[PDB]
Amino acid sequence: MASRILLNNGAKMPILGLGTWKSPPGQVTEAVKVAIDVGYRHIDCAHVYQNENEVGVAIQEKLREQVVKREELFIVSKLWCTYHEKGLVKGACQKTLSDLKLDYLDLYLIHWPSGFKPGKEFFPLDESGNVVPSDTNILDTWAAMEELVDEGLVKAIGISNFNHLQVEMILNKPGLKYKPAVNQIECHPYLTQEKLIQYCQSKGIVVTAYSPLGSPDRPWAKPEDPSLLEDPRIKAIAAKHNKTTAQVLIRFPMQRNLVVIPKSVTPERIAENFKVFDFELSSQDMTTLLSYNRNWRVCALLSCTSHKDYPF
Ligand SMILES: NC(=O)c1ccc[n+]([C@@H]2O[C@H](COP(=O)([O-])OP(=O)(O)OC[C@H]3O[C@@H](n4cnc5c(N)ncnc54)[C@H](OP(=O)(O)O)[C@@H]3O)[C@@H](O)[C@H]2O)c1
Ligand SMILES: O=C(O)COc1cc(Cl)ccc1C(=O)NCc1ccc(Br)cc1F
Ligand SMILES: [Br-]
Repeated sequence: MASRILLNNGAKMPILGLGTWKSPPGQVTEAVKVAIDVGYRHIDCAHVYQNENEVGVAIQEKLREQVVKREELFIVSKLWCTYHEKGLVKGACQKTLSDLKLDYLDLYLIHWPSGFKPGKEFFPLDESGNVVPSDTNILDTWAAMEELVDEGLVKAIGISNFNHLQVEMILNKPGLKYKPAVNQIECHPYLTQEKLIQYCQSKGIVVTAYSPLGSPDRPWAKPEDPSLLEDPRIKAIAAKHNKTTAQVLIRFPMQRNLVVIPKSVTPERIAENFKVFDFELSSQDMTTLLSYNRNWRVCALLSCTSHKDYPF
């Protein structure tokens, strides 16, 4: 399989990247070093993950060692919800750059459509537990993102967790200067996203699938929840191909023309997860995996559901 996908900014993006949410700060430097050593060239980051400094140590060491050139890496981060304000976006991007110890990002995303009240807290709450919004809107935040391209801080801009109507709002923005390059959304066999993916792809927006393994380490996991990695139907497809279930789960979005960003801090799994370019799922396998959709979401959050721009 070709390793990169062409974006609508003219740059190429590796279809496989390393996720870093929940990667402990004392483990993520080694995780990223191992990832780069075994072939990863795309790292998915975010300020809210609280580990960008440690990710950056790894990137910098591998650049210093000349394992890779900067041009060969594709580093992604995301603007957190408490920084949607005009006067805060550049500094948020710059903090991420300094933590990652980069002078540009390959891709910078609006992490969620919703803006929250600025301050120290990532989820500012009222006394009844509702998130405190910002009266910022997605269009003005987008204009701020466009500024970052024009200042040389980022090569591409995009969105994350935007629903169909919100993507459309951006595409219809008066005076739109740069289209979003990417919409990064949850996607796996239990949340197959056919409608949003077709919409975005039809508009030339590349979709990145997050939580492709079903985020078994998500902090809110409950006993009852479905488990992709343990689903005997998916294990059977893996066995047929002499691959792991995780490998099937990673190859699946690749064959849908998606980018995919599985997270691991386990060196053996980091390497396993990369060994997905030498086998093919059949069309029948693909349709079978699609058939498992149950509209089940890892990522949703009750405290934010009354925000005007909550996407789900
Ligand atoms: N834009 C957004 O709003 C958003 C939201 C969610 C996620 N993301 C991004 O997407 C990335 C991936 O999603 P995720 O972290 O939610 O979950 P995920 O990648 O679906 O699953 C990660 C979990 O799977 C385990 N795992 C990894 N490889 C495995 C393998 N080969 N066999 C068995 N278990 C394996 C990991 O364990 P170990 O680490 O212990 O090996 C970890 O517990 C995130 O890290 C983040 O970068 C973005
Ligand atoms: O958002 C992510 O990337 C992964 O999930 C989280 C990560 C961290 Cl470090 C903290 C919290 C989350 C988390 O709770 N994410 C879910 C979330 C967030 C905001 C909104 Br508007 C809706 C929503 F569903
Ligand atoms: Br939101």
